Amino acid sequence: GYDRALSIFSPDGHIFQVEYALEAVKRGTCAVGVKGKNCVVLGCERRSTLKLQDTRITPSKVSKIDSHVVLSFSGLNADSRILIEKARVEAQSHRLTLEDPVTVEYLTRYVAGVQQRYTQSGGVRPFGVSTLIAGFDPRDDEPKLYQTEPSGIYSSWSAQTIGRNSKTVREFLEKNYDRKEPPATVEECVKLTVRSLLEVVQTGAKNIEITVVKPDSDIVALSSEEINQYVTQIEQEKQE
Amino acid sequence: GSRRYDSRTTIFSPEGRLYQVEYALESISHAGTAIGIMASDGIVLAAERKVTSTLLEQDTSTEKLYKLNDKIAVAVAGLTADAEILINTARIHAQNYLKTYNEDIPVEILVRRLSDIKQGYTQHGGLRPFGVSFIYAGYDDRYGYQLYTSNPSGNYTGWKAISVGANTSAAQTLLQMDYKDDMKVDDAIELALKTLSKTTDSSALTYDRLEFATIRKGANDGEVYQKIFKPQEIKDILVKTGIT
Amino acid sequence: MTDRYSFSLTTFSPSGKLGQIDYALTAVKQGVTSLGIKATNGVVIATEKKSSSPLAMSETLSKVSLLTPDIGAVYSGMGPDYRVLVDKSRKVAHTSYKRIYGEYPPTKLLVSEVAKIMQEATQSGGVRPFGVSLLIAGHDEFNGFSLYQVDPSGSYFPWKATAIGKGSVAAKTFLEKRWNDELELEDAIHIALLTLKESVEGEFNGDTIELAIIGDENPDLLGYTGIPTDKGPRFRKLTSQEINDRLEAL
Amino acid sequence: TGYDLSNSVFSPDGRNFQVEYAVKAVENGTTSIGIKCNDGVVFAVEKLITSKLLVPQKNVKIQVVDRHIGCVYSGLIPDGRHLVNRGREEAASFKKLYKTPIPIPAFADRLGQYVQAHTLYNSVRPFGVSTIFGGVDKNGAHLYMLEPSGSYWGYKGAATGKGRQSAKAELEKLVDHHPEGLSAREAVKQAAKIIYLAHEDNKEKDFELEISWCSLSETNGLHKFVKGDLLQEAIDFAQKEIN
Amino acid sequence: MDIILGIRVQDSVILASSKAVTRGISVLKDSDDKTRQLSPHTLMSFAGEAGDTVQFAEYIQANIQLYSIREDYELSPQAVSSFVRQELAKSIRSRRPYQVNVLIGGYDKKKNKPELYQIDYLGTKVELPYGAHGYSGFYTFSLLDHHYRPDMTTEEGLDLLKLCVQELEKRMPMDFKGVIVKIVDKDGIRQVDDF
Amino acid sequence: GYDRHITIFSPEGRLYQVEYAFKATNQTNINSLAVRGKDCTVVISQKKVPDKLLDPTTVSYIFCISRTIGMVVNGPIPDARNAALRAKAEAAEFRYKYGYDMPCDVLAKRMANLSQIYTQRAYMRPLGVILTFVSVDEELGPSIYKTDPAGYYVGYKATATGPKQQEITTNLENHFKKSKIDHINEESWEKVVEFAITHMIDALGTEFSKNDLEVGVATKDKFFTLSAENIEERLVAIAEQ
Amino acid sequence: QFNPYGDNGGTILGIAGEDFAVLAGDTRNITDYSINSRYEPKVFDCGDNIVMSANGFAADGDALVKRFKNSVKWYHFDHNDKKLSINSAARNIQHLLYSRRFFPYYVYNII
Amino acid sequence: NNYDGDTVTFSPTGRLFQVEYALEAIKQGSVTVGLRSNTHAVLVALKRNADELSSYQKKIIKCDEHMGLSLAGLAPDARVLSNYLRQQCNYSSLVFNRKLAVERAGHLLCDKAQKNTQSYGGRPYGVGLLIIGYDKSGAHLLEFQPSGNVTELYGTAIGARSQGAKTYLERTLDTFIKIDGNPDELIKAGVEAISQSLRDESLTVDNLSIAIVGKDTPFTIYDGEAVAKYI
Amino acid sequence: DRGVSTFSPEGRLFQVEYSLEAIKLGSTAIGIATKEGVVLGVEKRATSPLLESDSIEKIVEIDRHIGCAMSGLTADARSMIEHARTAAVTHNLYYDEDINVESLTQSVCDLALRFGELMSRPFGVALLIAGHDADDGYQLFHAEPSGTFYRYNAKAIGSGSEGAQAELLNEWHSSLTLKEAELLVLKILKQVMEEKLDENNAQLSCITKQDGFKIYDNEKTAELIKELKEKEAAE
Ligand SMILES: [Cl-]
Ligand SMILES: [Mg+2]
Ligand SMILES: [Mg+2]
Repeated sequence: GYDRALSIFSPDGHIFQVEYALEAVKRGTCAVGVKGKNCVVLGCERRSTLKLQDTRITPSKVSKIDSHVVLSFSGLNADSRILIEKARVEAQSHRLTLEDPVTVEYLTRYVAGVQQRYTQSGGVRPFGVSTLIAGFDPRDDEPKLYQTEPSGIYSSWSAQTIGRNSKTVREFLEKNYDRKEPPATVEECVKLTVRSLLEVVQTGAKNIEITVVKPDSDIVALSSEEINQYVTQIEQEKQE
Repeated sequence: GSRRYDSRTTIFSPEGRLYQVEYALESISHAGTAIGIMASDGIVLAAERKVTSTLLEQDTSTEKLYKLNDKIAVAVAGLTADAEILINTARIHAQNYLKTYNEDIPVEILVRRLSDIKQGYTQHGGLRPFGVSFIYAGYDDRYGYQLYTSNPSGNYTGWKAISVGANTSAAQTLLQMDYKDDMKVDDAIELALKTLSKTTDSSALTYDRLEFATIRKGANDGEVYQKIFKPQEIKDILVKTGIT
Repeated sequence: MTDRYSFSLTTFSPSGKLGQIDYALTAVKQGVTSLGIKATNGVVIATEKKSSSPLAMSETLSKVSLLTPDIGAVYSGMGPDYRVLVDKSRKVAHTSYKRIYGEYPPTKLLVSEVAKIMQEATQSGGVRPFGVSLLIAGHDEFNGFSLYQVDPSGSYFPWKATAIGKGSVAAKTFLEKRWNDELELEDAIHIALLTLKESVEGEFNGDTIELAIIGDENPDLLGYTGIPTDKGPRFRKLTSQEINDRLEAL
Repeated sequence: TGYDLSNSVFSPDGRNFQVEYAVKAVENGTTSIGIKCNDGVVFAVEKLITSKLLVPQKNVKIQVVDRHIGCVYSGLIPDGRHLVNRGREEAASFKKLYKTPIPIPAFADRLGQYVQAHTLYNSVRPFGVSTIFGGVDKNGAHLYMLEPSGSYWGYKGAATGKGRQSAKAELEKLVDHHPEGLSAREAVKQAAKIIYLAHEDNKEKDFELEISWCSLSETNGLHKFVKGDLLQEAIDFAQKEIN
Repeated sequence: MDIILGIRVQDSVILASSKAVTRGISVLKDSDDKTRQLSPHTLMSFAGEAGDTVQFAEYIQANIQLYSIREDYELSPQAVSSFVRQELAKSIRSRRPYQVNVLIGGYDKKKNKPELYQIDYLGTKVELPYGAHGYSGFYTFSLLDHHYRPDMTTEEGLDLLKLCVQELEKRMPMDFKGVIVKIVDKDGIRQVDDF
Repeated sequence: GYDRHITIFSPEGRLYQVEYAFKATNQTNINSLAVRGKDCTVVISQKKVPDKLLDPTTVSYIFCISRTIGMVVNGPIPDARNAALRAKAEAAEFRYKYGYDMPCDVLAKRMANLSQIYTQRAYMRPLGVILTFVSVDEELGPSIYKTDPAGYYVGYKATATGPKQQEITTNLENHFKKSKIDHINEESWEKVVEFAITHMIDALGTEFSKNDLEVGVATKDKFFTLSAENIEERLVAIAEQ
Repeated sequence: QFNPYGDNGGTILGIAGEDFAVLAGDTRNITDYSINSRYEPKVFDCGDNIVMSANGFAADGDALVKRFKNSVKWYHFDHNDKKLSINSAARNIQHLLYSRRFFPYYVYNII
Repeated sequence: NNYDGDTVTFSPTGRLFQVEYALEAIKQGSVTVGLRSNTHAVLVALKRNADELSSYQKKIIKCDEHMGLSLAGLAPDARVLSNYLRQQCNYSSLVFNRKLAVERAGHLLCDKAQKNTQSYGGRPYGVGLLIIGYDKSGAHLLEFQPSGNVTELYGTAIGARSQGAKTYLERTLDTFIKIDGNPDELIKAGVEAISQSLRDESLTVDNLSIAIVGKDTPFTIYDGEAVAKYI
Repeated sequence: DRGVSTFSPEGRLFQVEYSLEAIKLGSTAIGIATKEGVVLGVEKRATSPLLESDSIEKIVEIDRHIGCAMSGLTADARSMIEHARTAAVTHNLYYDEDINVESLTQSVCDLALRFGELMSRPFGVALLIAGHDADDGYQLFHAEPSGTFYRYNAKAIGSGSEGAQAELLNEWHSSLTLKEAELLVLKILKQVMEEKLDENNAQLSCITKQDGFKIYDNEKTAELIKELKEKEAAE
């Protein structure tokens, strides 16, 4: 079998293949995650270079791993499918062996472990993908939002963004998001998520996707018109 | 040892691109243009054969349009030999699904499976990727008529109208201009041929330089029919639309 | 030991070219000219027996080979690569078809199997592509007579008539002028001999030319009688004398 | 250029430079010889005394294969040991299947094919030893010498290592002056002399002499080390000839 | 385990399954639920060798749930039954076959029709208006043959089911400790808590 | 320029490692010759024992592959013995599996296929040898089939191999141009050996003693090599006419 | 048919005192109605102040003791010459026996 | 230069650079001395610390009751090779009821190290070993190099500045060989030998490591206040 | 290119030496061993204020009597911790006892050099393994990707290591209390850290014979930080 060590250390103590995988994430479309008091919202950019697209059947950016957990990403699209599939298999495998659904932290730890394994295994390259994993643990009303990256490190975030121009939207979130008082309602949480994407997106038409996840496996995706109403209200307040 | 001669096909560039995938796409850009257009009552697949000869046996020839099952077909752009490897795998996958669930495979599931195979060659194994881009035209009872494309990266997307191969930039602009959502198959047939006729590198678009196919609910009652056009039938539709 | 070359030796260059396939095609170009012409009631394939030494017995080296009773093959390029492909093609006709369906494969599907083998040598680990282009002529009940070309990439195309190797460009032009859809087999053989004479320098006779046909069933070559449905092979290799007879009416 | 960087690569000459570089390691090693006699063979080797701390007669270089074959080598000592271990496996499987002990020509090819195999791939390095070996079988006495390339021939006398030229010259004299043949006890004496004469090429450090032999009359066709009085007698004969 | 029954009426599928679990000469449990929800509109009851039953059912459940998440779509009862049959037909020629018999009751939301599939451990699938496994059919099929209509209501289906259980309770030497009854219809799966 | 190190195509469509393996063939500086009689096939080869310390009886490039098949090799002895061992194993396996003795041409093809694989697979190098197989086949009669590092093989009326192959080849060509037959019209193998030696002497322009030559003879149902005294008797007969 | 088991007889006895312990066993070894040996030691000093006897099928008994003595040796190598306590030895022996759950050591062991 | 990229490549002068670089790791390692008489065999090792807060790296490893070694170079490689010796000593006892001969132990180490010098992918061992033991032919001392070369000696030393101790033993050869039935005097000679390789630093209580094996003496290691007697 | 298990001309494994450079870029971790217990402390180093710092888990429990701190490519440590936990509990299964700290450390270090062309590269993380057993008492080990492990009275690893190690050189003595060690870790962490030390961006932990391994609460650490400030202002 092909055993070649592709991810290796350099004289300055860097693993270039892992670092170049982060550059692939930088190229990917922007993804954002914001957790409110009783919910988490996942926002995603859709680049408008591709029109004549069939939005019914095109792979959506946010993916359900289980009925209570979701996963969005930035980077190579094909690579993300492999992580999502593995995560979905592990979620069912956990229910089957332990008789409880996975916690958001556990699912994140698993996906992060898969990414890490591909940084020190022979004959494979790292995943060019960073993920945002969000949801609610079984019988728990505390929101959960985690981030992973090609190296395999993971951590919890009050709010976070990844992908292209993520530096800008993170700048926005750092000054707008208050920890002492997070978005109390769904509206406030979605509004803040849309506002953050409007710093980068371009047009607020079909370029913004929003997915709200509430406790007890209550997950819904907002439509174009629903999002467009947020876009309208934000700019009308801005004209002042 | 052997390491000396390894090209390392599955690595990132400093910019975060996959060398071999990008170079495979460069190969595909020289291939004959293939176009797919989805309408409300069917799907059109049109493709251009590359600089043919008069001594080529056209009626028994197939280099662009292939049948995966009764409901799904594909248009090819790139290395034909590479495409046939994948096509046969996809044909088997569709039959496996049919044997397991006793239902015809949904279009997307077949597309995802082939795209996952392509993805694997970019992440592990140390082998060159498949130098192929597909346009999938198919039907199922969930989403109805569907168009997809996949490329050597293993990434796939859905489309109302799309082109692969040569002159896709020019072709996509022309499709974006004249395409409308309430369009019908007969209109889509005309759009596909008109787009090829303007983007082609050849002097004139003729029947012997084309492969053509439609997927229609224009079959007797609630069912779908695949029509791979014969040379004489391509000649007739070229006269009908007013190109020759 | 172990085969440690588990990686591809054929890879895409920045321009999108697959170098080893192109170089394999260059080796085919240097090879001796071979051709194939399809008639209404048959197919003909021909090539020059380029003898490496006059002390060598050129009869023992067969450039035109039987794959099945109704399918034959000829090549241009590297001879040893062709020889092993013929061995594999013969076997795959049995393992992947005859042992399943109880009958020999149709021309197009056997070509498809050969094409697959040549494609794999273009992508698999630790191998180079085959340095040959094949011309495969054959007959089957439902498709009739057919002629196929197969390249180092694994790509294959059906032809009415064609040529490959040294003087293929000139030979294909010659065939375009002479070919029509009403040719009888004897007319195709005549055209094949005319076309092949242009690329040959030295001696031009039955001993220096190798020529076979796919035509009518040969019950005399079957080897047994008693089964009406078994009527014999359609592949026949023309003898040295049979070639010389047609060179007088040339 | 670059043809010498990898094993099993033909240069434009048609040469395998890696095998030729392995020969340089052999030429760097100590002198070892072999002498074919009337009814057997004699092996001898030069052991350089690097230090007084070396225990005399303990670091044995000559190795036995089965009970009738002797092996000695010059170059990388571990590579020689590896080759003898294989030789012992080959000799064991032969006797297991065919009952009779492995004939010397048969044994010679078993080593030859194994050494040659290490010139076929870039994933292995050629052997850094030339091996002199032989013994007595049903057809009589046989002496062989095997190079890094896998090349081997039968010999009347054989020599390798740093003092091979000096040794070869001495062996050639014995062949000329004894066409009828040489006895086993004579060959032991002559072997001692030749190693002593060949020691002029390694004259910086003093050395230790080691001799072994297989003979139909003297050892019943079994490999044995020359020890005690017979060894001292050979050393005395050798010391007398250099003075 | 022992008795599992199934009946397909006008607009629903009703599955009845015994509550008893025996080990040696002792009844360890009299409230065991011999069923698993494969999807919101598909229920599978099971009976066979101890341990194998639950392991097989949960394995099937995991696979169907995995499919549902992957495609964001519920498989038809027909598709699920075919998947289950193949797994059993694969199993029967294994080193150690899974000795499990199942009934699959589902409501097809596309066709708006209830569907009942009977599959034995060999992989023998049949679509039926009413079905059973083991000896259960020997006592009950004569009643079902007589009383069953395809236009029956859910309430009439339950009354005919009670009659089947009463006949079993009278003529079987086996105390199966009553049955748990579940209904599968357009609105999903629910349990009849009083039976 | 790694296309010259392993067996992949160069831009010219060439395999340089195969071409360099052909050059290794002449490293021994030995010339061989093969001819066919009526009932036999003779192969002769130069024998050179430069070192006086060598046992001349063990110096040989002619091999007895099977009872019927003989093989002479042009190239270094390690690769020669590699090929010899393989051919012996293949010939024995063939007889076991198919119930009859492996023909000379079939063995040649088999060894040629193995050589082809080394030209296509990267990890295996070509053997730097040319193998000339000889026999009296039970179907085809006297047979000469020769294999090279390219994986090429063909039957021969007669053939020659080595540094001075061309001089020998032309000499044989000119003889068969006169006689107008595909063999040496002679009853006994002894006289066919005499012919082979005589025409090598004329072609190379050198005289031979009994120790300068090596001879292999194939007859019906056996192949055998001649001793020095058998060759001496052959050299005496040549000189006496 | 080949029977891989046998019965070598013998009897063993272990008694635990307040600050001492004894492990006794007879020295007779037998098959069927014959005596193999009148003195064949059955109780062994395994080191670390532990004594052991595997009574029943002598071949399995010798194999187990041999493996436990080995386990003591490697316990010293792996854990810095630490003394193997009697409770730790006992748990170790459990895992040696259960490694052959489906082809058991036919012995009744006492330490 | 161009021929040091891997172990499978000879240089034009017939050298194996990866093996020579592995040999270099031994020279960087701390000094250790070995010597023997006819009754006993002794190892003396200078242990090295990372800093003042750190412990002193152990140098001596026990292989059997009658055999053990001292290391110099990559410590993990010594753990691998000593583990192999432990198994081989143990295989000889369990199967043949036979204590492994020290000479045969050396032959086994040679062959294990050799395989790593001829194959692609792997690497040579980066450690040198001094094996002492007492078997049926008396006391023994071996020197192991990762090239594969194993040598039986009366005395020797390996590591940094080992040439000083090696010269001392070469002078004292006739004296220390005769120290029979006196373990303390043989150790004294070893401690005096290793002292010739010291610069700046001197032998302290947690710096020095000694081991001994003999006729009626199992292989035992002395560290801490147990070696204060010899300081 | 070149082998992964290649020696440099100086006699060092290139890859092992390069992995040590990656560890120098990691966040600071400090360990101090006393006769009353061993203290472990780490710099969390959050890359952004929105990152919930309590999810940064750079101090980890291996067993009740063994703890562990990490520095470098922390993702690589997960498989090492998993192996350590398995080794610790497996030994408890086989021998009905706690495993020696040294033996546990040796088991972790056996993974280190299992790389080649096994895993494709060495680990890019160093570990401070602290614990207690009955034989050798309170212990602190430093496990490297070279496969080598040194025991330490006190040790610092990460970006501010050489500066912290020099400080530990002067401050450590054999009569340190647990409370004194806690303040000493906090003092040195505060010295080498970029941002200002508080309970949210730094974490403490300890291992005692009685209570076993414990990670300190942010409320408990906050008081020790306040206690440190006052005693430094006292002179
Ligand atoms: Cl073959
Ligand atoms: Mg049934
Ligand atoms: Mg090759």
